Parts: sequence; structure tokens; C-alpha cells
Amino acid sequence: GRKLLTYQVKQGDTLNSIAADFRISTAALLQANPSLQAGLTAGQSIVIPGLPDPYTIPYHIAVSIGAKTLTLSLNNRVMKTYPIAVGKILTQTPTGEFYIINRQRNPGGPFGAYWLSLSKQHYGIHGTNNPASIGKAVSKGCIRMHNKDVIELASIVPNGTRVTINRGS
Amino acid sequence: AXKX
Amino acid sequence: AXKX
Amino acid sequence: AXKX
Amino acid sequence: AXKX
Amino acid sequence: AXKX
Amino acid sequence: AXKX
Repeated sequence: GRKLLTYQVKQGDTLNSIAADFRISTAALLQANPSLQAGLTAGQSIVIPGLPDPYTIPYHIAVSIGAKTLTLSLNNRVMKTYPIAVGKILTQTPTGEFYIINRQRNPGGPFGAYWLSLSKQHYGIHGTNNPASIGKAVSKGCIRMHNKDVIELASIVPNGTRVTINRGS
Repeated sequence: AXKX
Repeated sequence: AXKX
Repeated sequence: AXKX
Repeated sequence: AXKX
Repeated sequence: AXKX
Repeated sequence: AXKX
């Protein structure tokens, strides 16, 4: 048995945009889900080739927008809580149920050592070159954490990890 | 959306 | 967010 | 659905 | 998933 | 334009 | 998660 990730799509999201945002092959999407080439079925759980099952992952990331913090829960038990930075785009999602699609290791630039690609380019998590910008709200930036925090997270959590971006209010 |  |  |  |  |  |  090969337990893979399952993403739920809606009606309006362009297939090309989905493949691009997910950084995956468009052909692979049609490979796992041959119905996509015909039409976008809203409410259907599509299979993402290369992504593991998000329930098998014994790590739950509970993001709190109003508290600007990331609650890392191991086996449904809170293990650590680190301060994070969120943008106006993060306040949009009330539930924010997203999964990690891939993780970039050492981009060379001021990305913060590591880059965690989520199911949305503006809802992704990464470090930074200025830790003073962490813990507060930013204009239109993505989820930012400390250099050590993202390193710790990338070591504890794998791929497909369920990040729940809750506003808290 | 986007990225960094 | 986008008629039908 | 998703549990064991 | 699913040849098998 | 955004490899990895 | 989340029921419609």
C-alpha cells in the first residue's frame, strides 16, 4: 500500500496555477488524476505524486495568527511553541489547512537557510536574515521564523506535515 | 500567490 | 473566488 | 476519510 | 493508490 | 522563475 | 477540517 497525500480542490483554481504553486509536474497531476484533463472537480480529493500521507505524520503544526506563534505537537501532544511572523495574507484563512509540498535546503540567499514550501506560495514558512521581523505581523510576507527554528522544524517534521493556520479569532 |  |  |  |  |  |  502506498499512502500518498490527498489535496481537496475547488471550482475556480486553474490547474496550471495548482501545478505551479505546488512545484510539481503538470503531467504528473494528470497521471495520478486523469480526470483533471477533462475538468476540475470541485470537492474532489486529488492525489499528489511525491507527497506522503498527512495523517501518517505524527507531527501537528498549529499556527496561531493572533498569537503569532507556531505550536508543534508531537503525537497530538504539544512539544514546543515558537514565535513566528505572519502577513495580511495569513489572516485571510480562518482554518488554513495546508500541507508541506517540499523543503528547499540551502538556497544560498537570505531566505533563512531553509525554505518550507506549503500548499500556497504566500503561506509558506522560512527563516530570514533579520530575526527582528519575526514575532510581529508583516504587510504581505509569508510565514517567517528564526534561523534555528526553521532548522529544528525541518529536522523534526517531514513532508506532507499538516500545518493548521488558525487565526485564533 | 507568490514564494519567499 | 472566481461566476460559473 | 482518515483512521488506523 | 492503484498494477498490481 | 522559482529550482529546487 | 471542518462540515458544509
